[PDB]
Amino acid sequence: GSDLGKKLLEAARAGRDDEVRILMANGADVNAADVVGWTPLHLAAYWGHLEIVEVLLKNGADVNAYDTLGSTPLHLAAHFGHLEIVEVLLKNGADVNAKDDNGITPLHLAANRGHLEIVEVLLKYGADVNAQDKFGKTAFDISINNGNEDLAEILQ
Amino acid sequence: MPNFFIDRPIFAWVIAIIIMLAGGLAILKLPVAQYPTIAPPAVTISASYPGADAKTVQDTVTQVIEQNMNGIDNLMYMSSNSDSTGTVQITLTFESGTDADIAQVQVQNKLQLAMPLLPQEVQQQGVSVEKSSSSFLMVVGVINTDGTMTQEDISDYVAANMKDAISRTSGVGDVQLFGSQYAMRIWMNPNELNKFQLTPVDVITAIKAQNAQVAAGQLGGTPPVKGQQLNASIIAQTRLTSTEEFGKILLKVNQDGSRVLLRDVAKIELGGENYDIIAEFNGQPASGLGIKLATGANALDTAAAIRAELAKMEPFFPSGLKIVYPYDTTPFVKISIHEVVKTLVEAIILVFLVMYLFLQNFRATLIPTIAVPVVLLGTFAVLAAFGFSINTLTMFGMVLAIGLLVNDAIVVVENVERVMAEEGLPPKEATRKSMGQIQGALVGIAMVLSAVFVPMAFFGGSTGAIYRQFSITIVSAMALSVLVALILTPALCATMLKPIAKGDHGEGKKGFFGWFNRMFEKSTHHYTDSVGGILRSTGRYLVLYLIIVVGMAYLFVRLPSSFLPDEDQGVFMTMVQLPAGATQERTQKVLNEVTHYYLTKEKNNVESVFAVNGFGFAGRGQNTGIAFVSLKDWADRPGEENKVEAITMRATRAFSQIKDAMVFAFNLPAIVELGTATGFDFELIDQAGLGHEKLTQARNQLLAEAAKHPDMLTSVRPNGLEDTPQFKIDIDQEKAQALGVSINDINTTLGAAWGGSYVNDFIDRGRVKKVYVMSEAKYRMLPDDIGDWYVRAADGQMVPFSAFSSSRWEYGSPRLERYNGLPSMEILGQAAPGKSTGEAMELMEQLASKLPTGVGYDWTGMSYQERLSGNQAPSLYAISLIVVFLCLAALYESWSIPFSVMLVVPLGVIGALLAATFRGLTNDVYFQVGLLTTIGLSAKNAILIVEFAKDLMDKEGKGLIEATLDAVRMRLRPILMTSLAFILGVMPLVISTGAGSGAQNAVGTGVMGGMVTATVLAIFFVPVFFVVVRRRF
Amino acid sequence: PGADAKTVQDTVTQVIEQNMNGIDNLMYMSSNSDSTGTVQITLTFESG
Ligand SMILES: CCCCCCCCCCCCO[C@@H]1O[C@H](CO)[C@@H](O[C@H]2O[C@H](CO)[C@@H](O)[C@H](O)[C@H]2O)[C@H](O)[C@H]1O
Ligand SMILES: CCCCCCCCCCCCO[C@@H]1O[C@H](CO)[C@@H](O[C@H]2O[C@H](CO)[C@@H](O)[C@H](O)[C@H]2O)[C@H](O)[C@H]1O
Ligand SMILES: CN(C)c1ccc(O)c2c1C[C@H]1C[C@H]3[C@H](N(C)C)C(O)=C(C(N)=O)C(=O)[C@@]3(O)C(O)=C1C2=O
Repeated sequence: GSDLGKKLLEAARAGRDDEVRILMANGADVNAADVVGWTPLHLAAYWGHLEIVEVLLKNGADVNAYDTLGSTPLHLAAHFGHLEIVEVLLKNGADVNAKDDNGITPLHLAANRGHLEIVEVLLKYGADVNAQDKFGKTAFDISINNGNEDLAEILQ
Repeated sequence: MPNFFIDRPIFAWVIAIIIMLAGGLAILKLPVAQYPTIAPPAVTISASYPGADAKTVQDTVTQVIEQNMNGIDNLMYMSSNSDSTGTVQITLTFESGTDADIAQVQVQNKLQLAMPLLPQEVQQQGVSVEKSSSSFLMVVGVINTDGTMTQEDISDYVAANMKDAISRTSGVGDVQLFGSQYAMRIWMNPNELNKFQLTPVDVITAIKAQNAQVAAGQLGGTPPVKGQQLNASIIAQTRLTSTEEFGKILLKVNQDGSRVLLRDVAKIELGGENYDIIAEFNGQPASGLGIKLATGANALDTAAAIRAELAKMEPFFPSGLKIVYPYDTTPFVKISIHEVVKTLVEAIILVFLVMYLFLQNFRATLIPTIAVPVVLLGTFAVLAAFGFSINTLTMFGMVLAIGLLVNDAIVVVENVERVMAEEGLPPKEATRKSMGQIQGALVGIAMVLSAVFVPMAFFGGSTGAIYRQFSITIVSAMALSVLVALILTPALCATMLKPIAKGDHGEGKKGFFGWFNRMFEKSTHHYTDSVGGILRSTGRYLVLYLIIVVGMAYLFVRLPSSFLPDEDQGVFMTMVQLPAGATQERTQKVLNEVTHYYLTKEKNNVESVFAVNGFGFAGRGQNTGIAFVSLKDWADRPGEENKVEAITMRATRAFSQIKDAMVFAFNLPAIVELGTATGFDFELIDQAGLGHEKLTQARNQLLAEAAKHPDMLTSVRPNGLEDTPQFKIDIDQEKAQALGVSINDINTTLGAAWGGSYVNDFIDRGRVKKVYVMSEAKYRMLPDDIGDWYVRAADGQMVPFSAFSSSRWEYGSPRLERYNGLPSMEILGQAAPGKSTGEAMELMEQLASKLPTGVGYDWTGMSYQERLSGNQAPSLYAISLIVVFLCLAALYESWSIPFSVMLVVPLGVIGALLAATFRGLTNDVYFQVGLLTTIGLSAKNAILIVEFAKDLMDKEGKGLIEATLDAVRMRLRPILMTSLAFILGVMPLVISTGAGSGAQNAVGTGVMGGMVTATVLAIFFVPVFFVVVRRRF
Repeated sequence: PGADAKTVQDTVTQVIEQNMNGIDNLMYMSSNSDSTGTVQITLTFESG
């Protein structure tokens, strides 16, 4: 835990852009993580702060940092439907097929919440459409279980 | 009437004696307390849902109860919070004047009918309805010093052997245990369970079966076979009573005939019901009792009763156990009552000194000595009649009123003395003539003083309740004072005073007094010469008066406004706050460090630190804590350096560098019952379907905008908690159904093990107590423990929790708030220096109007009181003004002459403002009470001047200046005596340090500042006022 | 129903009695707990 590391976790969470800017100039650990293993990139992704995601990525943030249950920022961004953040992470090397401890992927999470554009973006970056979670489920299973016809059509 | 009693001194004695006996009786029967009821009645509903997160509590308990709070009368507003300690509190606040008993029973009856809608385990725990706007009389700490008892051990002892006897102690209305009685604690082991294909479900089932009360019936019960010889009750299964028995509960018979017992899969022990709070007292395990005074009780008698009871319990204490008193409001009542006595004693002495110094005979000296005590005693009798208590505020009014009774007493006797010396009339004839000169004005003065003080009783809510205490004490005192002036003191004067030869002004005596007399006689001529030359040039004095009036305006405006001044109440608090997710152990290290500081760096000021881990005021949880710091007496803490403000500021400084924690000392509110009463209290409301996240965004938006106006708003902040990481686990229904695992088993396994479960009751040495199952700590700490729990499937196979669930981190609220039934967020802040809170409120309303669609707001608490209180003030001040004028117009038979008296108001008010400003004080209720008494006194001096001046023109045909000069000459001595007596008598309030000195200093420096300028200015200005007013009309 | 007197006193009467402190004008309180499991607690108040 860093002095500035903690300050950065908070600023990124709060989306205080100007503060994050200053913190970057000062060398605040971009790889700082809280108790559950979340980085500022994790936090920015969760709460959907796009500029901070971009600033963190310019400053050497681990794009594929996983938390203590193995979830990545792409998981969070996909899950909470932040399309532009999803795109940015992918452009910066996010593992499109990252599995968390449950074998859950970003495609699973996006399909489960009915995020069609994000599902499309993920498929475009090579999301494995046949990937199965710990229960053998695919994003497609989720779609028809949820009764989402549009989504199902997308995944064939 | 004066004439009536001058001829009937015995009849006047009889009235005085009746008044004294009525006063004496009242003192016996009068409730004694630190404060009257001041806060509006508030009822609180408390529920607890073991192992529940905040959203669970809100959505299965809080919303249901809130939706049933209808048809209840005089409700102002309702507010609630639900948090992740499994707790909800709903507070309903009622209009001032509501019967608190009716309010409570109406709330509890609506609740009673919502119970069937609540979850089972919440019904099991019960839901309490209580009056919460009541405060603690004292707190009794119970500690163990020899390391033999845990705080659980102590709490159980107190509940079993102290609480009830204290509850029954005379005068106590309520007792609260700081902890719980023992519970039977079953600490499950998931490895041992799985080993035998058992689960918490089996553990709960076995316990409900083998720890129970079972009805049977009777032998030879009715209706019987005729000829039956005995009738006897059958006793069957009764509840378990020991850990040994619980350990021996049967869970399973193995195939080899071997037996699985509860002690084979769990650790059994007596322990707490909850483990959220860790209480220490100077580092040692602690418990205690919060005690409240019963209605109409005597706080001093109750305190002594409580200590007497504790003493007779002491012989039976186990070793190491010690009673300790970290909070006792009872000193303040004692100090207050003593002040009333000390003030009465000092006034009698001062009046003796001043009467003798000027009148130089012991007889005149006696009359006030008699009259003042009589009036004061009768004042208690009226307080009683009106249902007031002897309390800090009423007693403080008594001290002020004593100053007023002294004034009346002196004025009546002085005038008889002057009339004797000037006319040579015998005591009786002179008393008649003297009373004839002042009696009308005395009644007018009584009317005018009432008009000033009474309207303040009509401020609403809290503010009125505080002013009421003063205005009823003060207005009663001077109504009785005038009454004694028209009945007793004339009788006393006519019978007790020695004759004075006409022309005898004592200039012939030798020694100090002969000198003083010649000097004061010369001074009176120099004075009248001055006034003569002043009245030769009234133009410049009108100018000087507009200057004073202007300066008053300026001083008044720039004086900072506060409601009540802080006090050094002998105790203060230290907030401790650790980041989200911070654990109980970490908080304890900070508390320890904090406790180590006070016992070290404040060893000369600090008696004890009561560290409460797991408790905060704006949110409970493992990462918040409070240290209650108790001090030695104000006597052992000499000077400003060792008073609470100094100590706290030093403490907050020293704690600033504590690493990962927010730690700061701060003072109690002046009246704990009333709450903070500083700045504003603002509610942001989800008026549509926005939800928690969208309301947080709107909150943040408003907080950022508040921060852009540091010029008008300072410290605008949430009163609640921020979202924190939480661990979301999804049960997969399909996989459970496919494995033959029921959801009820899964969910009961998870919640019983990780959240703990209240199974049923047992009896421990004759007291009924709870039974809880829960996992031993080390099997419910981390996410990887989740997979160590197993559930038995229909087919008998044991299935690890990991087989049918998945988990992820997310954020959520550890404390959801609601206001008037809607999601809400409470925001506190204050006006920046130089600005009024009302102005700060208006901006908040303006920023609020720019928030996203569907976000509303409301004002509550102090801000609610502030608003409706602020809308009266103008109407009340005008009514006062009008009535004063009408009384004066009646008194003088004139629409214009009242103006010459009313003009004196700035003359005293300017002094008050000057003294306050210089001494750095503020305009608060005690200052305002001081402004009123300052106005009244200067009003009184002016009234008698104008009365004499006018009477001389009317009765003796004297010219305007002639009459004015003569009046002012005649009133010089009484004004000086009367002002000297009062300045000296109010001195101790000004220099007072210690108990209640904040309040004392406020009225003291105001009333003394005001008395200096009022008497110096009035003796020159009211002659001017009277002349110019007369001329103009 | 079914409780002996000592049981109902321990689980019922004492529980209620210990909450009957601090009621206005309470002169005295008496109760009984019997073998039919029924308890009666009577609170008597100042004459007016
Ligand atoms: C020596 C004898 C002493 C006698 C002193 C008697 C004083 C008694 C005065 C009490 C009168 C009621 O007191 C006051 O009445 C007025 C008129 O309805 C109320 O109503 C007031 O409220 C609104 C608030 O928006 C004002 O804008 C409005 O001008 C005014 O009517 C006040 O809210 C109430 O506090
Ligand atoms: C108990 C408090 C004791 C306070 C003692 C402190 C002294 C306070 C003095 C108050 C002022 C009185 O001072 C009084 O001023 C007026 C001026 O208006 C003087 O009056 C003199 O000058 C004015 C013009 O300047 C003339 O019109 C007037 O005819 C002339 O005699 C008086 O001679 C003087 O006595
Ligand atoms: C807040 N306060 C004055 C104190 C101070 C010292 C303490 O030692 C304690 C408290 C609060 C009390 C409240 C009580 C309550 N009750 C009277 C049984 C209670 O319902 C709970 C609870 N969390 O459910 C407690 O924490 C509690 O058991 C507890 O352990 C406390 C406790 O230990």
